[PDB]
Amino acid sequence: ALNSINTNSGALIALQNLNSTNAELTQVQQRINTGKKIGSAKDNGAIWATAKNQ
Amino acid sequence: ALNSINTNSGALIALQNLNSTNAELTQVQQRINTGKKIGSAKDNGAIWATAKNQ
Repeated sequence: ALNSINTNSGALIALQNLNSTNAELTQVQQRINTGKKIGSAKDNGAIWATAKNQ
Repeated sequence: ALNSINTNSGALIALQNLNSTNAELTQVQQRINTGKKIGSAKDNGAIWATAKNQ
């Protein structure tokens, strides 16, 4: 509703945006820790496989 | 009658109108308490059932 006490749709959207920021922060921490932008097959499978074979 | 001591038709109508106001007040109290305009199947069965399934 517009003046609801049971549902806070604005808080749900704010939670989604905070989760997006936290996921970006986790990615940057992995890059700082490994020194790699592609550190596993999850980052980019084709380039990861090429680098492994090379 | 017009000047009767046994029957007060005006008091009967006034009682009916007071009962109408009391029923409206009970409905508003339920909305304030639950935070819901449709809080049970008695308020609106189709919309209540849709909201339950969703």
